[PDB]
Amino acid sequence: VDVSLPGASLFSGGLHPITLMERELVEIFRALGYQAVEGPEVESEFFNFDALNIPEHHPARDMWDTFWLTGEGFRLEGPLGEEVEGRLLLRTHTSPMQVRYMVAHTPPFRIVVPGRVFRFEQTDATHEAVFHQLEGLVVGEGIAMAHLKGAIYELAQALFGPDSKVRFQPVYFPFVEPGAQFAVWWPEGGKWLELGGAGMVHPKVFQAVDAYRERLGLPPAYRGVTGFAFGLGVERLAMLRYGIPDIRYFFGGRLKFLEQFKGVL
Amino acid sequence: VDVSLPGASLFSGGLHPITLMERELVEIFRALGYQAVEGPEVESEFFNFDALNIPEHHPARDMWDTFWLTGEGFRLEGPLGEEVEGRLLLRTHTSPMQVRYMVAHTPPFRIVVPGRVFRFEQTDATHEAVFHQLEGLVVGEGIAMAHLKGAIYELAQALFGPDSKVRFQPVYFPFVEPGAQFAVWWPEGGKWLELGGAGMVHPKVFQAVDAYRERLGLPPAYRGVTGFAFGLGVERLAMLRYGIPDIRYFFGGRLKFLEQFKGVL
Amino acid sequence: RLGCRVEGEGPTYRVTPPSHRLDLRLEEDLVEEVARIQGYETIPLALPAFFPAPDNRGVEAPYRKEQRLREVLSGLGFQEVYTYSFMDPEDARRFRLDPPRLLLLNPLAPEKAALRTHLFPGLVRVLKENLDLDRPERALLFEVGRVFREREETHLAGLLFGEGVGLPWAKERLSGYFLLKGYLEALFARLGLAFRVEAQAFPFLHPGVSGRVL
Amino acid sequence: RLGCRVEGEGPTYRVTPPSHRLDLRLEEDLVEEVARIQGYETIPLALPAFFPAPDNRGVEAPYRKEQRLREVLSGLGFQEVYTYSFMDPEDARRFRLDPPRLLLLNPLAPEKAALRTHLFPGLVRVLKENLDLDRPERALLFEVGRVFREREETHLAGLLFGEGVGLPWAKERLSGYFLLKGYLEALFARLGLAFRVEAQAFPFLHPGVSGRVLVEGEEVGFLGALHPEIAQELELPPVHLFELRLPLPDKPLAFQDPSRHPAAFRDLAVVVPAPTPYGEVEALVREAAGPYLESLALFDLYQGPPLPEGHKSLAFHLRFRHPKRTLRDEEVEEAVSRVAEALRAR
Ligand SMILES: N[C@@H](Cc1ccccc1)C(=O)O
Ligand SMILES: N[C@@H](Cc1ccccc1)C(=O)O
Ligand SMILES: [Mg+2]
Ligand SMILES: [Mg+2]
Repeated sequence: VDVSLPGASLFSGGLHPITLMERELVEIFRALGYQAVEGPEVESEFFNFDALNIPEHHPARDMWDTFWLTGEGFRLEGPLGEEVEGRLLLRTHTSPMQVRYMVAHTPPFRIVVPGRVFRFEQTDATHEAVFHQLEGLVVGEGIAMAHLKGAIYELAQALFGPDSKVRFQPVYFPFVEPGAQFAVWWPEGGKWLELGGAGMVHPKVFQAVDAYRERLGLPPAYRGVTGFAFGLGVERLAMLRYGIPDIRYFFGGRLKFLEQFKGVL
Repeated sequence: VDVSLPGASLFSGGLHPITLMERELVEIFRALGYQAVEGPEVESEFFNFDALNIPEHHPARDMWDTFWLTGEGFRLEGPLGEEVEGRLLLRTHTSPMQVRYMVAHTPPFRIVVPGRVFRFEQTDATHEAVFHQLEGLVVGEGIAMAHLKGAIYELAQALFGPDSKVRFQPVYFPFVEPGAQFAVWWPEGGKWLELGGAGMVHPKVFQAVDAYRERLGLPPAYRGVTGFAFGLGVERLAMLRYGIPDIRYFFGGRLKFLEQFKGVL
Repeated sequence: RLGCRVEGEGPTYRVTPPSHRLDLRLEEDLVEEVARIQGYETIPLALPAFFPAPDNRGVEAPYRKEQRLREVLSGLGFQEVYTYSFMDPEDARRFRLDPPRLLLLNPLAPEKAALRTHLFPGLVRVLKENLDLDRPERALLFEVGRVFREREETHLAGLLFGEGVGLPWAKERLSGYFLLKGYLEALFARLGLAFRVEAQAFPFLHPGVSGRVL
Repeated sequence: RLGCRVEGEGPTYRVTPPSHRLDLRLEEDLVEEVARIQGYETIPLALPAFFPAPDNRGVEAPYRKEQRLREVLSGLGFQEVYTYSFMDPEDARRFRLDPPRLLLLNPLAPEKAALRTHLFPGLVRVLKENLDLDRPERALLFEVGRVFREREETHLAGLLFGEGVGLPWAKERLSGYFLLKGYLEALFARLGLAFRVEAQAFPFLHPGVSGRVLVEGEEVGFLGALHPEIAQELELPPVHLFELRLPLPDKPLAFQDPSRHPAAFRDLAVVVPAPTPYGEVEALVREAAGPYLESLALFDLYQGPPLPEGHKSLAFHLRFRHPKRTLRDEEVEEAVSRVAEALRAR
């Protein structure tokens, strides 16, 4: 028999690059004891803005172009399965999860939150309205910034390096003070990559959490504890990593594209 | 058409319970920053006994019933790809890897070593000649026993608990002083399970390592560093976990058995 | 040097900021200052160590569960796909299904003014556009996503199309519905779950070839 | 209290142990003592934190690689199996293979006195005993293990047997060798590795149904139908095999933008000797297609009454595309000849 002949046409599956990237990032933080947990894509203006020190009529709210929703009979669940209120919208970032988790748990802990977010923007070669982020939060007595710094540093090493390094510049966020933006050193391509933002969890955020907890009957857990959180754009990194040129490519269900990452692992 | 009808007989694969257990244990230690690495099943009497403080004609060598080998043209590779000498045998435990790794690397580090081992023994319902162990080693300046204790404790929690706990009793091993055996609290079945042995890496082991390193041209790296290592029987745990009654069952290629763990994850 | 007045003897001081500084209200705001002036690079590197509060123990399970599944599929033979969570209100018609419970107040375009209640519509739609760009003979894929009805929900859908599998050169193929089922059953065989199908009338599914899943 | 003499003022002391204590030589031995006497339970719980020496960075890769693979298989449809690393020297005969290079000096039994050089023998053997205990209609499995020849090696083998897949009730099935290959190819499709097979003579494999395996451009392992002589030497029917060496090499992906401009489609067939291997055929056609060949498939072939008794026909579907622009027919029916020319010009 001719053995060089083709066998039975069997279906060879694959995974989406975001999933791969997500996976990779997750496995990384998992090695530092971070646990992965997801939140809801449809959130309340309360968790998305109010809980995190984001004002209504001030310049801050104006940094996130939000999608407002409408419709009845839709039940939004709070951290404890309760029903919550507030104008509905599409999570503008994964930070809200920061809150839901804290309300529902006790420090110390390390979590990481992957998730698809939405921003009202015009879709081009490097900008989308729908994309993913990865939030990170580590709360506990004693936490300091050096920890965040090491955290990110480990991440760098994990991605490139040990000939790579990290850049931390001060930046402003309503839910963290000190606030900062961090870039990473890419030894190969030779440039600095702005990865995401981070900082020391803001006091008013902790305040919020405890306040809602008590309103829910729970005892306060975040008085006298510290914490840092960070969040980074996944698509950007995935593009740099797997060498993709158009961000639109991800939500463009073309197979010739998707298959290209069949054996990525 | 009758939809309740059976579809195209497609093959549904599965994984071996040891692999599952191994996997599970590995994912656990991975969350504490341990990295998995394997060694060779065929070792040199040097790495298996001599390197670890195990004497030739004394009572210690007499705790491991070894399988001696013979044959020519077989090339055994050392930690650096070099050829090494010594009577050939079947690794009696995974500890030899402890050495190969140290010779080949620099502290501080955390590793874990799964692997099939061999002991000359009569195969019964709870005893095999061929089985698997999982070695663990963490070397670095400052390491102490409390670390080992926490290590194991975390492992317990990870397996059962948080209503479970750990038992540490002193025991004797030529490659660790202090030496100890540890049991774990199983809240469900209500009993103490002797899991494995551990202890603070013995000075003569570190000595050995450095000595061989220099003989290989490398500079000493284990002077002034501490470390602990542990090793546990996998089959035992797998049996208790997945509820298996006969240890012989694992190497008994019966399908009706193997399939029983198809969807274990 | 930043124009603050500092009274007190220590260890806790009385610091009044200059009026032009509005971002300075809390003690923390004050810390961010010493930091930026000393330089973020002067902060050392470290790693925290602690035994996590017990109520955080199991946490990863759900996520993990979803991923093992995600992985099995790809290994079984499904191409994963990513679709927008948006929906064209019009398709509520095109595809025989109820209307979307959630609508946008600032839609990106009238064709993405609602929130997908179903996953499959998007899949099928993808099928089309793929055919128009490149002409794939067969296709088998899936997608996991959040759909929105009365409550947000995590859904999983898969689509098959094409000649089917078999010998490329040799005449016959084996495909159609009983192929999709074939795979479906094997999947559960792999997950250790008992699955079966029973005929059920579905507005969007050809009857006779319709069925609910158990 | 343990009978030691302690001289010195501190911080380091002079401790002489009692002669009946032989286990007390080092300072550490001395520490283990304070510990056991104070009680191991009085030792607190803690966790270490440090940035690991750089040379420890990548380390997990190998192990990880092996496991992803292990997992894909199970997801593809293979049952994993665990076999003893022992071997009956006798089987070196039973199964047409060279003798084991490593032997035991204290074997467990003369039938496990050597070290498996091959994985598959054990698999097949398992097959048998399964049939005798329970009667499985078909079977598809694999096993990853260490074999011992001149050097210890990590091998991967898989075995198929049975009616095959298809409709249970409905008559036909589709199985045999081309089934095993079907799966094999899909696996590599999933790993992103180029694999192909070329006929090769193997002492243990039925010839004609024998063949070496070429992962991404490399020769490793084999694939084929178990030589019948052995099939029968054992109460066994026909079985299909393959055994490879790990680790599988890997091709780092080089992403590549796909063009929007529609492809050039083609209908084409080749008539060549009944002996010639599909390989060379595809090979040539492919190597001459030009730099714009997008696809190349085979939709059919048969010996064929309407043509040379010793030749065959080949249904080849063709596709072409140009990244930047659409392909001008000038270049299509042109490059098409570029092939046909050197096609049977050879
Ligand atoms: N998710 C945030 C990033 C961030 C997270 C946490 C702290 C600081 C910044 C954003 O939308 O930009
Ligand atoms: N592998 C060892 C267990 C052990 C490992 C490390 C320290 C102490 C004990 C054994 O054979 O028993
Ligand atoms: Mg400030
Ligand atoms: Mg002692």
